[PDB]
Amino acid sequence: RKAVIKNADMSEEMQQDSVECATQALEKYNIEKDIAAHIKKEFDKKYNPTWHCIVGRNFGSYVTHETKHFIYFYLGQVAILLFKSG
Amino acid sequence: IRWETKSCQTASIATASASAQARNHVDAQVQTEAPVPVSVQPPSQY
Repeated sequence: RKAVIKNADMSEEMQQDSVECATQALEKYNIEKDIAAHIKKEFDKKYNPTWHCIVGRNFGSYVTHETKHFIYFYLGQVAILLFKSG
Repeated sequence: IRWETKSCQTASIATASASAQARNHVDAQVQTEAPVPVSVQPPSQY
């Protein structure tokens, strides 16, 4: 679950929360949808809604985010896309 | 019996244009990589 951030439009403190939240989610949950849900909910609480989270090993995306609210990173071999829109 | 004529004037004012805008969005794109740095069978001697 080593974290490597590939791209971000996010403050350093929010980047840390992204990794820490995903790290806990991956420790606690085995199922991809449940990992994603954990991460999303933690951001809605602290940074207000509406956040969206994608967690997986094989996907591409094209999305729109609110400025300064985007991060894309890996934990090991699993990619996490976390952003606000709406 | 003395009627004096006088003229009065008020000061003018100045306005300025301005605008407001809510927060802005921007696109993004990501492609997940599928690296497989895995050999077939390394003969370990652990």
